[PDB]
Amino acid sequence: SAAPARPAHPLDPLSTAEIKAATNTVKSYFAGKKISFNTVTLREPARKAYIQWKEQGGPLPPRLAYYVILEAGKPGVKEGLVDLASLSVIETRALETVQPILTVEDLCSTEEVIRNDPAVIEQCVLSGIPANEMHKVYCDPWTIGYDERWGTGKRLQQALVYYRSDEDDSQYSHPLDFCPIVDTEEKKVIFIDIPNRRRKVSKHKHANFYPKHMIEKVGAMRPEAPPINVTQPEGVSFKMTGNVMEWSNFKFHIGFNYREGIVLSDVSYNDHGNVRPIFHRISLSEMIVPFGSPEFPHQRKHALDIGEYGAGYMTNPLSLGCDCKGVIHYLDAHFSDRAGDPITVKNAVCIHEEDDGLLFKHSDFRDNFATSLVTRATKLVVSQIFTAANYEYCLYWVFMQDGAIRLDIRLTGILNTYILGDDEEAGPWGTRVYPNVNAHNHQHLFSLRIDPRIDGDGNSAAACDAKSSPYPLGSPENMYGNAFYSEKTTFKTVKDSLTNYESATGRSWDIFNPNKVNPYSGKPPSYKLVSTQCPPLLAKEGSLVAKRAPWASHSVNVVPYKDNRLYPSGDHVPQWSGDGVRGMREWIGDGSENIDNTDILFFHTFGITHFPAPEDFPLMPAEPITLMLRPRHFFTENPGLDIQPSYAMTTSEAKRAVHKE
Amino acid sequence: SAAPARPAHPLDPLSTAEIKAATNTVKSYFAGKKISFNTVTLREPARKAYIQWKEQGGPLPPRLAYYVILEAGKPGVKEGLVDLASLSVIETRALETVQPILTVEDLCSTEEVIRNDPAVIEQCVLSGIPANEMHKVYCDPWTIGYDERWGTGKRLQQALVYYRSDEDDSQYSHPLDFCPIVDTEEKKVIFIDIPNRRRKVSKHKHANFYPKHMIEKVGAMRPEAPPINVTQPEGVSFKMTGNVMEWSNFKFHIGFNYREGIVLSDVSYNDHGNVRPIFHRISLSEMIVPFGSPEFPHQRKHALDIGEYGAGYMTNPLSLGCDCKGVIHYLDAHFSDRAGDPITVKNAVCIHEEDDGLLFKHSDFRDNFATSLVTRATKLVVSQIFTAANYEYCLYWVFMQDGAIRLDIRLTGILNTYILGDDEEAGPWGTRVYPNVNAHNHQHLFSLRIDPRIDGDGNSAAACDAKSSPYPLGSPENMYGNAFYSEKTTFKTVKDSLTNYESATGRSWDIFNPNKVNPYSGKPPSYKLVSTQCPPLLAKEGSLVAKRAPWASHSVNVVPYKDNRLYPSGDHVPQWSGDGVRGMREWIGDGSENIDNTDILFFHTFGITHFPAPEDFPLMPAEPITLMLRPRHFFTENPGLDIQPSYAMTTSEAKRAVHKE
Ligand SMILES: [Cu+2]
Ligand SMILES: [Cu+2]
Repeated sequence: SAAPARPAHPLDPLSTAEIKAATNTVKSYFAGKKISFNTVTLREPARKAYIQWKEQGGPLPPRLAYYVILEAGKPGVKEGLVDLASLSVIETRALETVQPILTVEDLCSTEEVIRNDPAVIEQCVLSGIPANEMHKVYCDPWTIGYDERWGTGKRLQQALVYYRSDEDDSQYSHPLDFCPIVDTEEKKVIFIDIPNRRRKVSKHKHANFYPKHMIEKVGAMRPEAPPINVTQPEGVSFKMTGNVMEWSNFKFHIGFNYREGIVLSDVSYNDHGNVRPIFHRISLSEMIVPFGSPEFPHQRKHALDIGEYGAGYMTNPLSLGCDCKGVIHYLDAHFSDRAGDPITVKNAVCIHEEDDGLLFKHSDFRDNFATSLVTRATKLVVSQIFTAANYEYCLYWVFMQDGAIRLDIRLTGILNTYILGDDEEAGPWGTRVYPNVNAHNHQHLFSLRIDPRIDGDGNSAAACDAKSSPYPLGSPENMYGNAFYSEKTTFKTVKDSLTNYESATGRSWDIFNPNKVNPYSGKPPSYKLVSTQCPPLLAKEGSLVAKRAPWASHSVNVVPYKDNRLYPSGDHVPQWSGDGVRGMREWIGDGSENIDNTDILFFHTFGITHFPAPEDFPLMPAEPITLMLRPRHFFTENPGLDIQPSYAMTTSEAKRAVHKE
Repeated sequence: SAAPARPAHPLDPLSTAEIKAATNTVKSYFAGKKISFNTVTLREPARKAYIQWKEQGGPLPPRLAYYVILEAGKPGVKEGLVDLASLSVIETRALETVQPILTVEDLCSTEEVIRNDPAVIEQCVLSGIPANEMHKVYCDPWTIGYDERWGTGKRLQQALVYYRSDEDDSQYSHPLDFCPIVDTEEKKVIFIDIPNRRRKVSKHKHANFYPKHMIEKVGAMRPEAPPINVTQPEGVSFKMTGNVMEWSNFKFHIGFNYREGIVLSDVSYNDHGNVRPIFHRISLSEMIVPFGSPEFPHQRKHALDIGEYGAGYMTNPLSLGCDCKGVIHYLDAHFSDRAGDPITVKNAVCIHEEDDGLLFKHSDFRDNFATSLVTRATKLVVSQIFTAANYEYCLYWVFMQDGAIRLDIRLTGILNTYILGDDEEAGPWGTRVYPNVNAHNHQHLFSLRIDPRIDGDGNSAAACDAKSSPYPLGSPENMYGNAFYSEKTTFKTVKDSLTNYESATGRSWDIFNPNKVNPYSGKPPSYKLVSTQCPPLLAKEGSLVAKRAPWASHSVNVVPYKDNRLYPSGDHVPQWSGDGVRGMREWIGDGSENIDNTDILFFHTFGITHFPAPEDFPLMPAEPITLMLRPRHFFTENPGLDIQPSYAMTTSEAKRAVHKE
């Protein structure tokens, strides 16, 4: 058989060979049809099949490839599965009223089409840009998001237009006032949204940020600062076997796909010989960046980056020394292009360990701290950085030596901007960050998808709220009124889980195994979600934003596990009106399904609300976002105590050294 | 004159010479009186005097020393001021119904007194410890906090008793059931709180954490991990002139005192030649760690560490390479002992710079990210670590290159523990973290004191709440219901400022200068407090905890500036019942005073609520806490753009290098 070679691990992404094998198979199946490839990626094995293979000597799951194609002259898409071993299409269906994720190829041609469009050219002339300077006009190709004038009838993009006085300028200080709508398949402008109040191109200098620009703007650059060198002469402590990582007792598979980007699977912790499962899969499953200006056509700015462009497709090849400093281990990403040929993104993921301050410390005041023990912490970082036109999303999955797992995100890049008239007030929907530049308010929301396996199978979730004792001050039960406890509300049905972060109770959430008990505390083993950057969805109920991102309405959504329940806003996000039972809305159903002690899926909504300020322009300083999953009642004691201390002196040793007591 | 030499800077802490000069002066003034020194510290110059001296060629402020002494046979204390230049007491008063901060000397003798007390010995015997093994009994000397049976009539301490089978053990796995009350001045036990239900000493092995213990507990220690070396071959970029720091345009004075520990003053940022003030003073002014068990005598566990022991007095001498890694610059601390002689704590503060990931980045998708600019961030850290008996508080004041200032705190050390009977349930007020060990619930709350001078004098504060537009979905004003803005509520009077963090609006607070305007945004320059770890005070209104820490009831308290308005729970905290108009309660008054565009003081309450778990025992992994002050509308653009990029390639350069276009 010409079947491609099987991977080392069932969860390994498709190899370039498998991708090509998949596309050859699809092409043969659709022989005579003019088709193009939109997506060719690994169809992960069923959860049960994988676990049986992994721990019960079960059979090796079939190596499958999921594909999405377009056929010239045919509406929507066609999707299906290819069994790589037998090189055959085993599943396929047409979806004529849906539009797929926009690939780099899908987006690359838009700029040239608007530049050569007569209606667009006329608009540029009207805006103060001569027809013979169209090479100075640029545009960020966006999914149209959703426009009720066309639905999914045509595959559309909207173009946010900008102007560069010089090719090296940062165009964002000079947005134009109109918005062209482009037919992706036909590669032509079908309409242009033009404001009632016209604003011609800004005549100010561009707000630039490269050194040559800064030298002109301010005196010059600051002197090169003294270097801070990081070296690991004896190598690193982590061990990579293919995509399998081993570090500080943690063991997991590092996967990656066009959409979610990094995908961490089969996460376990070796508790002194007892290898205990934690999570079967964890990743970012969707996002939405809803803008806050009510004015047309700005309601169309609420990109669901992961589902509409792909955190994988948009990922940057990481530059050693700059993006990832120190001794780095890189991983590449493989996708398919429109023709069905494998494409590779080098250094899409970087892995390394860093010093992370103190892990723990304690000194005895009795001998003036002579008795002391200090142990420094080391963290393991698995990261990627993707670019969504103007913004940059830096993602860092962090593993720590106390057994905690953290997701750190840094937002940078450039503010989305729209033109502002000389006599126009930007507030309250935006900020004038530069003359004639309006940076609209917006939120950055993410959907963390957790498939738990806390110390094994059979899990539950709960909200934990800190509360004062119900007994009043002066009562026998709370004489001095200081009593307080943690109220744990275990979610029984899906409906019970739809909860938001609450500052009034310093709310946290537990993902636990009700089938086990901690021998000391008597509480079930668990990982606690500690997350406070949980903005409420500001768009109203029934709004386009709320309908297309049903998951964003609550900080936490817990539903029964089902295979292929990955994307909360549906499988094909672009141009979906938000009407219909799909994604999270489908999984929630009538909210009556059991989620207590069974296989569950935990979707957490977190992020920030951004009100632009001049400090964010013309290039924005990194803004941090973070959440953490901590083991609570999982271990019987601090799991990092067997790590060699950086310094340690006992009381007896102190007496000896001290002098002679 | 024998007056001690003046310091280089008016805000420099008292030198050992000044301390001795101060105590000699006080002793002479109280000639014939048997006095002891409790506190001898710098009395900082009036805010106005300092600023006039600093920017208006005003006279050098008088060098003053504040002292607190006890007189044998006299109730309370005596406090006053010494004018160092003239070596004379210029101010003095007796406070007979107050008790002062407990010094290391005040606390060091308690353990020996209980060991030799007959009533205590009897209790140990009754608890299962032979009278001839009292050398195995230990106790953490605590302020009694407040006990209505004695008020401030006697200076008291309460002793949390523990047992060590071996001097090298960590005693916390073996607490005893009773609590001795000791007269600090008389050095004798005056009472012992004994529970109705007796619990004899635990017979389990001690829960230890040193390597030798771990080798016995688990197989052995983990192998020494490969080193991660940090070097700065060409030195550091920051410059210290005495206590004056200069780094990345920031300039400030690093002070330190027995109580607040680190005190950062006169903070400014050099905005390309324009030196702009930010804060006149910032520090931690008080804390409270209220425990949540209602059972007697646990209501007495709500230590206000800063005001009752002193973050300075408790600070650890930092060990190079372990506590502070890299090229470090240290500062020492100087206090007075009971006799009036200067005492020194070496390396009380460490200063250094660290790599802090990416400062900002952006790449153009047009040439597959060939056009890119990446600049790494460096942060300046000013830190200290103090020990409060069982806990360790690691404090890190962080300055960043985007102009933001952050306060990072890591809590470590050991859990406060009380005995648990074999048949005793710890919940809901605590957790059984080890056999017979009950770790009670508690909160860790801090009072950040900010004396702002945002871009000059005349400041205001406000709450910022993210809100959806009031207009409904489908209205002409909010057609698609996505509109949202930031509602700014400027505090007019003190009463308006008493606010809490609100997750429902992702609340932040602004400290701004209403006298100035950002030329681009049209908003006043400001520093925004972004802080989400703001627990509500769980102790009830009218409770001992709420009364002694009036500031902890709100996340934010803003009052008019007045000289010497430093400590929110009063100047002499130990044993105050919480009744009376002092500290924050006095500053708030009837809440009608103006705080809009004037000299204000901003007190922020933040921290965490701790529900112990076995992972925290026997030694707890560092738990993080953080808050940030960001410039918003302060600058007209990202202030870090003139920093040499780690990597930078323009579109034109990319074309040249790319190949040849
Ligand atoms: Cu943003
Ligand atoms: Cu704690």
